[PDB]
Amino acid sequence: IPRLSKVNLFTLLSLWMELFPAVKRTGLVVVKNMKIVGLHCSSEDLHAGQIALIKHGSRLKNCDLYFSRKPCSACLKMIVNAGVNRISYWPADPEISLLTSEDAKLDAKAVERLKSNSRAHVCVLLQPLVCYMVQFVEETSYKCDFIQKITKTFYYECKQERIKEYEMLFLVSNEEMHKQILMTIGLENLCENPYFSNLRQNMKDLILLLATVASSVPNFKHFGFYRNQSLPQEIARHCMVQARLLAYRTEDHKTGVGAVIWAEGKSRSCDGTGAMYFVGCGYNAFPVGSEYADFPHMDDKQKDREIRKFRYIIHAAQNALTFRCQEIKPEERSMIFVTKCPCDECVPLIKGAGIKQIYAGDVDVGKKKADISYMRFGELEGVSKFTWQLNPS
Amino acid sequence: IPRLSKVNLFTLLSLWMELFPAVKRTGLVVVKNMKIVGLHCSSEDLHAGQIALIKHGSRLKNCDLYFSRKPCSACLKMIVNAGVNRISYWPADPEISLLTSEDAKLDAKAVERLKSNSRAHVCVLLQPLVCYMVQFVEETSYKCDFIQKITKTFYYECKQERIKEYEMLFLVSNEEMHKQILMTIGLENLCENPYFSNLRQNMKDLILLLATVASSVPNFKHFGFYRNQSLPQEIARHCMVQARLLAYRTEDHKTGVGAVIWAEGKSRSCDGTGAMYFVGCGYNAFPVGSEYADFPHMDDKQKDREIRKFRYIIHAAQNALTFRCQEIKPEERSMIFVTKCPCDECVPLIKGAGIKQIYAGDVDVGKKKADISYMRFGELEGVSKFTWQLNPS
Amino acid sequence: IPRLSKVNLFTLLSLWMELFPAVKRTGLVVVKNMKIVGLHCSSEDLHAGQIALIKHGSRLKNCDLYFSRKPCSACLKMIVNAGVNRISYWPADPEISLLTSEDAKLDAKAVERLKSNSRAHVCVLLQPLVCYMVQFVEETSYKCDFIQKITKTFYYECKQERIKEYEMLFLVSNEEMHKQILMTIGLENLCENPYFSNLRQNMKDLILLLATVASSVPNFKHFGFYRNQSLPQEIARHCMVQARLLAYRTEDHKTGVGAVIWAEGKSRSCDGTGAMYFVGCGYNAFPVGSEYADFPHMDDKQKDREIRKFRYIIHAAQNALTFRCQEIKPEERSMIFVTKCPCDECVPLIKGAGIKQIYAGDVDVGKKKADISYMRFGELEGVSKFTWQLNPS
Amino acid sequence: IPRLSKVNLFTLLSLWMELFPAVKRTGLVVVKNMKIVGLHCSSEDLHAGQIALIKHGSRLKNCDLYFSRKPCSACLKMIVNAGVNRISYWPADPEISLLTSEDAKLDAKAVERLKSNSRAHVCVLLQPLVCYMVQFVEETSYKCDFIQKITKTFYYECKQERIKEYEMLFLVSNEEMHKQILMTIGLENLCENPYFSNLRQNMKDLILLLATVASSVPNFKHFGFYRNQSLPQEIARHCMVQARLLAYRTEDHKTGVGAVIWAEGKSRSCDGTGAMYFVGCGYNAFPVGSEYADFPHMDDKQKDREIRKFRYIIHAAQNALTFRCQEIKPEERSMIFVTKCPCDECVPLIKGAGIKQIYAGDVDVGKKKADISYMRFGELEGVSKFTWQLNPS
Ligand SMILES: Nc1ccn([C@H]2C[C@H](O)[C@@H](COP(=O)(O)OP(=O)(O)OP(=O)(O)O)O2)c(=O)n1
Ligand SMILES: Nc1ccn([C@H]2C[C@H](O)[C@@H](COP(=O)(O)OP(=O)(O)OP(=O)(O)O)O2)c(=O)n1
Ligand SMILES: Nc1ccn([C@H]2C[C@H](O)[C@@H](COP(=O)(O)OP(=O)(O)OP(=O)(O)O)O2)c(=O)n1
Ligand SMILES: Nc1ccn([C@H]2C[C@H](O)[C@@H](COP(=O)(O)OP(=O)(O)OP(=O)(O)O)O2)c(=O)n1
Ligand SMILES: [Zn+2]
Ligand SMILES: [Zn+2]
Ligand SMILES: [Zn+2]
Ligand SMILES: [Zn+2]
Ligand SMILES: [Zn+2]
Ligand SMILES: [Zn+2]
Ligand SMILES: [Zn+2]
Ligand SMILES: [Zn+2]
Repeated sequence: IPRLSKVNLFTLLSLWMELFPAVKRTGLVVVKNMKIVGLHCSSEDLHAGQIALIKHGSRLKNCDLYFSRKPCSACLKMIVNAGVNRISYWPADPEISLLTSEDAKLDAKAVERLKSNSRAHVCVLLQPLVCYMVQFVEETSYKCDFIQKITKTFYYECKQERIKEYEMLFLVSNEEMHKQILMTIGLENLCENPYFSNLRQNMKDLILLLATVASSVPNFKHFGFYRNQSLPQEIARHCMVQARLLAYRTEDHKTGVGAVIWAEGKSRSCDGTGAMYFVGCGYNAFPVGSEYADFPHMDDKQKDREIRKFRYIIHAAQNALTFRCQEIKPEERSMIFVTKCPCDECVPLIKGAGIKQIYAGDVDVGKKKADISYMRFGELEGVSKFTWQLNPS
Repeated sequence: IPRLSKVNLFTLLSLWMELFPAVKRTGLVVVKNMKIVGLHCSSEDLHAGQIALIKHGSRLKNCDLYFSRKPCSACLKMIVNAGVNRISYWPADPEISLLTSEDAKLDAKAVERLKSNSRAHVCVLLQPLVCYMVQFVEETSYKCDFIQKITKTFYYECKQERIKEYEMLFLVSNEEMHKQILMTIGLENLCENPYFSNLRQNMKDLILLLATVASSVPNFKHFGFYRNQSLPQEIARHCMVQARLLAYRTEDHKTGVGAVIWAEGKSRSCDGTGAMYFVGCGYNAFPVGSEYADFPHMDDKQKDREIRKFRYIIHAAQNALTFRCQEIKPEERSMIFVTKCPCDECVPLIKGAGIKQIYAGDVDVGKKKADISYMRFGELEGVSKFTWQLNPS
Repeated sequence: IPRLSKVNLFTLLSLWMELFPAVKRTGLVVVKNMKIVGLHCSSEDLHAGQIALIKHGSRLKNCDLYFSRKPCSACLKMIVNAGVNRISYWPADPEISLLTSEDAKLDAKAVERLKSNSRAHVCVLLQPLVCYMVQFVEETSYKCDFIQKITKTFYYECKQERIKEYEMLFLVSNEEMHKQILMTIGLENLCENPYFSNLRQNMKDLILLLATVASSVPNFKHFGFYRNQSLPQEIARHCMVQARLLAYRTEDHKTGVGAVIWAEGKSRSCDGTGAMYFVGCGYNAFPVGSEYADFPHMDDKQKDREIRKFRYIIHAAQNALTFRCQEIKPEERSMIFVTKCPCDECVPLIKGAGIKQIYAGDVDVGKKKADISYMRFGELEGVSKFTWQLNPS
Repeated sequence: IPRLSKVNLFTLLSLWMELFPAVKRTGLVVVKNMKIVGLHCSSEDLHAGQIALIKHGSRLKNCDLYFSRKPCSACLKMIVNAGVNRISYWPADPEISLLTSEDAKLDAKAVERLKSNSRAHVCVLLQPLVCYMVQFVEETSYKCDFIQKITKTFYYECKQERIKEYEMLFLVSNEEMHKQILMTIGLENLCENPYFSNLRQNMKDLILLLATVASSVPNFKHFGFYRNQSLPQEIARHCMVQARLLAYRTEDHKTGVGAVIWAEGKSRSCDGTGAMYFVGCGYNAFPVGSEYADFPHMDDKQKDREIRKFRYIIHAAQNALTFRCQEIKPEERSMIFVTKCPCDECVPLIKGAGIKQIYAGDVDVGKKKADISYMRFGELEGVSKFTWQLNPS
């Protein structure tokens, strides 16, 4: 199966964070040592870069920041002063809108000057997807737990709606306006063909993949996460889409599973996500630093259990707990969103970590295979469980 | 005086952690930069490795883990994924008991496959003790504050009882069964003599040392820690034995002192120690990085006070506070267990650190020497003091 | 404009910390990677070094400690055990007073022995000031916001009073007594001229600068910080003087701004500052790692706005929040002291960081320049504001 | 078998380097990353420290230097300027003889002052040997290739001669004289019992071991290395003793083999070894970073060839070539001294490395075991071979 790249994952996550349910809004992904340490969105008061500064301080040192729009000079100077390594940005209309004029152009010039005189590398890191990536994402999106649950109780029309909305929000349809933006933000190297058309096509492909993933957890009928107090359904869908986007980084050759751990702070926060802050993320993969041939990749179809992937595969929730950027606070409401039903090996870890709520798929609940089972999720006590289903009330 | 090795200290501490008062139970010592950063025991729900993962996350990177039993494949894959440097284990029956069959053998095979394809080094690191180590430990154990206090108000009989119990728990008396276990867990290099007999003798010697140290703080008559609410006497004895085992790492040539700082969390935890979590450890030694001849080692017998050890020796409590892996929470109950009465330059440090309770011996209480005194412990206010004594009730 | 050096800033800050409003009292500055991570004062129970040990633990590794007095052997051994890099001290009467005898001399000998056999470098790092530095500091202090506010509603007389008091507290007027102290504390290389006279003159110049800066925020008439509950006026003045001292590290060629963030803990603390602990510090400067010609240094007088400093200069509050050594706890009272009224791009950052109180001089409040404005401080909601002012009561 | 420690090996090698065939003469061992990178001796013009400076330059950074005598102030200042980590010295009469007066005392005072004000750690690092190290060394020395070859064609009498000579050269028999030396060189912590007597006994034990090893390759009955031009027999014996001392660092449990590679430069050199300079050293051991139980330690007595040490043991010559500090220059004469006959997997490596001459023992020449053979040494062409033997003329 095709694998989404780390940088394209971070770009997609930054654009999706710009869509977190609450000068243009900006989503930001803070990555350290190729691990996500922050998911932020611009609020009405502060930009994503300012919020990242407030949240991280000097911990932004040697960090990679992925912005859904090019940050303003005020954000860029603070981010550079904090000591980050790379600032990758989505080359649409920047944070200070160029489609609104002289002040925005002056801000762009100041951003260029800051970039030219800093050790931080400000760049556009989005790369083309493989030829089959979009088709594979669509195939797995129609077949995921949530779409299957709705079907057993529409997807392409919602996907078309998401395509239109996200192409409006993230793309510059007018080629001349996009060329003007790219010239203003110092991307003259991408203003002439075939680089201009290649960049626009790559942006369109990434927007298509994002729309596919977002519609894989659709706002359809009364379907939501139900069955101690549930989150607003929009935020639950957004976090599930985050985990679903992570599921495409899987090293498993058959099934991709993603997991995001979020927590709700007691007090007010400066972030655009409100009291909710990102805690951890993960996908199912073999232990860090493993080559392709290091561990068996076969499923139960292989006769010898010793050469099956199950004893060696790290699950999405296990990776999310392992590489968490925040501690699970017992007094806070903490939620883990998993695209697949947590297995009997992961549920005790979630319970022991103190995670209060699990938002999960429901397809594999009750399955009992030789090396993996799903019996402890149905009978789990002390942790609230929310599954994709029709609203009982 | 003979000095206990760091690796043997960690092995003994993992074996003792397996005995913390509440698939076989497993103790675990997490060490970072040759400093202990975690003491864990398997609970009824989670193994020691899973608990260490939950408690540390990616902070296990480049850490040394010391297991009382060889971890299972599920624990090993998560520990390796976290990036640990070195997993040492006690070569008795592993976590998945081989003395119960096919599932345990398959788990051992998966553990060996994980070891072969990972940068983490899975090994048996226990070393032979010096010829005089056990005799010296026995001599100092009979002469310690607690045994002397009981005598001033039995030790060898309790020593024999602990020897029998710990040889039952930690050793495989049958040589053929031990050979089978070693072959299963991939220790064929130690299955034939003299390496098999050397390994068994080293294990027996370490178990004898552990029984000696555990008997030095015996469950005898109604003796316990008494004089705001005291811990259960079993946990207090266990922590005092931890500090006593640390006391044998001393650089002082005459008296070894050990100290352990523990804290009781307000909320429930996943660990087998309950709400109690390890905060810090220390022993009396010269400042880190000092050579043998760097500082004077003499005592008050030396005429010149300028060439006495007192002004240059770091006390056990000072080292426990310095290299603590956790912050002292003001709202939490925090306990420091010291094998000797805290001195007048340590009591203010304990009080200022916020440690609520001091469990200690009381032989030197009131002693006033030129370079060390014990006057501030008797008159200490704001910190609960628990000494080894008969129950006043 | 002349710039205060980092080592002189830290020496001055340690001397000022010794004067924090409540064996001689000692101030201590803990610096890591040329950033201040701790401001401590000796309490009645514990010395500054012991308090730094309690507060930081192993985080003192590779840290530079700046003491207002030479630490005692008990403090020095624990500090070098913690692994610090440099211990700079003010070469006046040490912590164990030599002007009071045999015990102090023995402590000094033990300190020298600890210094000889440790990798930590114990030294005197104070360096001569720039020739114009004192005159420039006097000129800017007379023209600072607080002195000007008093004038619009004395400074040299208060400066003379501070000169006398601080020369009494920090200098040894008798040359032979100072020579005895220097010989005892192992500074024989500075006991003969011109090095002895040069050291005494450097100390006098630094004391003069400290008196000037402390008089810039005088205890005059009923002037204090007023406008949810304010701090004691002495502590507010002390923190404002800290910020004023930081303002002389500015990279801006016209105006120096300093900011200190402190927090009042809920529970008792071992520090001499009481429940208050240092959170962060900063001054107005260009992004870290910038050369002199990297960014424009001009002001609004320059015609082109693209070559003005404003879009590239990091403000004092921005730097204080960026390089904070502590997290802003929502339940704690947090105060930021800034020598100039916070600008319109700093007030939202202070509000979003959770800082409860802003202490500031408000000369520029209401000013609206092209690239910087002060409109949001006057209308700021949710943050208590205290300005230099006559007491309204 | 007992294992000589790294630091005691380096101390013994520095003492032996002082005896290299040609203010007291000083031998010096330069070690980097626990590997020997230099063997130097004082010449008539330059001291060992000055020669090390000339030879290494800034490569002395973070190096450990082992001196047979405490270096003078001129040597010490240059060595600490070069940035070394540790200077361990043998605590006999220092480089500037204290047994000759005021100038030597002034030099010692300057050395102490340099040590006190430098991050380099000047110390005495010699450790006590295990209680049976000397007996094992004597047993293996009587049974070595050279002594056995002498017997098949005395040892204890030569051993007594070496004991007397080396106790005269390296020890201070007069206890009061040694106390005076130790006080002068700032070792007052080792001037009173039991530390004084312990240090003297440790020095005596190390001298006894050195005499044993040196007599294991004795100057006896015109025996030497014979069979294109051989070295002077004294230098060949000295290098063979170097390799023999390295042979006691072996990880093999039965047979210890050592190897030293030296090269004769074409031009004049400042070293006391003349044109000869140290190239590399090694002993037979398992691959670097291996635990005791990592690899099989068994020999041909074990039935299964897969669990024998031979396929996993790195030979002495292989380690000497691997961790060489100098390149083998084709135009220079190169000599490898190995305490055992080179095996069939070592001779091709020596030939391919360009080593011109092999000085070796010859007891195993012609032996052909299953996993190790000695057939290629007898028929080796293009490399001169010198064996312990009667002089043919
Ligand atoms: N809570 C879980 C459960 C599973 N996984 C990952 C790791 C598992 O190796 C993979 C599932 O692999 P299977 O071969 O069992 O896949 P399916 O469940 O899709 O298989 P099937 O439908 O054939 O039963 O998903 C995960 O990350 N988190
Ligand atoms: N609270 C304490 C007290 C002491 N120590 C350590 C450091 C001291 O140097 C050592 C005790 O050394 P003494 O020479 O004082 O030994 P004793 O306690 O045995 O004294 P005495 O000979 O009077 O019985 O123990 C410690 O770590 N913590
Ligand atoms: N809250 C603030 C406000 C300003 N500054 C810094 C930014 C600039 O480096 C400098 C102010 O520059 P100006 O040119 O505005 O200086 P003045 O205040 O002296 O301006 P004016 O000439 O109008 O009096 O102070 C700061 O650090 N924090
Ligand atoms: N040129 C060589 C030859 C051998 N060795 C080392 C590694 C070998 O593992 C060890 C020899 O191991 P054996 O068991 O073969 O020892 P002996 O040769 O002494 O055995 P025996 O006398 O029983 O034949 O010496 C070495 O370093 N360099
Ligand atoms: Zn911005
Ligand atoms: Zn799972
Ligand atoms: Zn396990
Ligand atoms: Zn003490
Ligand atoms: Zn002190
Ligand atoms: Zn500002
Ligand atoms: Zn010299
Ligand atoms: Zn060989």
